[PDB]
Amino acid sequence: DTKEQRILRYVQQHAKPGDPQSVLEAIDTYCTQKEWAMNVGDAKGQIMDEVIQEHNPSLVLELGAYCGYSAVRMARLLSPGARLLTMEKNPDYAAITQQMLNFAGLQDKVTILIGASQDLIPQLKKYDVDTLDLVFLDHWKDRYLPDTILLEECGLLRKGTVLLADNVIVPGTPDFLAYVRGSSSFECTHYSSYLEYMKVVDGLEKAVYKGPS
Ligand SMILES: Nc1ncnc2c1ncn2[C@@H]1O[C@H](CSCC[C@H](N)C(=O)O)[C@@H](O)[C@H]1O
Ligand SMILES: [Ca+2]
Repeated sequence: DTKEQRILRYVQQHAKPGDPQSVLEAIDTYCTQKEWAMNVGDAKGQIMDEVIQEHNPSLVLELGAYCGYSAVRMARLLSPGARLLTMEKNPDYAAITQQMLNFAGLQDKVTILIGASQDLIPQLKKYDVDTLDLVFLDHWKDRYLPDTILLEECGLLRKGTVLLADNVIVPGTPDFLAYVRGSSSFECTHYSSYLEYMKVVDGLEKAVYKGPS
């Protein structure tokens, strides 16, 4: 029994079925009052709402679904006929996200792609996909810059495509920022958001020297 399962089960018994707003409130409730989890959360969600509303995407690509909070957040704002693709490499997370979408009634607007972004991005041109309107980057931070470059190399960006990148300060994505900011191919805006708490996996490496080669 995983935390992600506990989040899903809470949603299923407290949110209104078929009601995306209700689902987001249930997750945000659970994760502020019971068990913190790595969703963008409501504060950042409101920035995301405005970006979607300002830029009016018909085709959205999300990198990193987890339990589907951000996927519900964006897909509930999309017009009929619009599509959200979300790449998730963890099959168990993909399964939770599908349940979350099904409960919220968004399964028709969203397609989960199980796999790593770096492998799936070059396959997109075989999903009836020409170019993307908006990309939400919220997966492994080491991938922001290469996936962005990959997206460009695969011809998936059009003039006006919006990249929205989370966590560019904490833990931080300095390489990505210097690239898009320094590049004449990208017009960049920054949006501050206060972050009450976050936990990430880290580690130490111990390397014992055994002598030279
Ligand atoms: N290369 C990659 N391709 C697809 N998913 C990846 C990935 N690297 C990490 N991930 C996934 O990215 C997720 C980051 S957490 C994503 C949270 C989500 N955007 C929300 O706010 O609700 C994790 O679920 C992890 O499994
Ligand atoms: Ca994040």
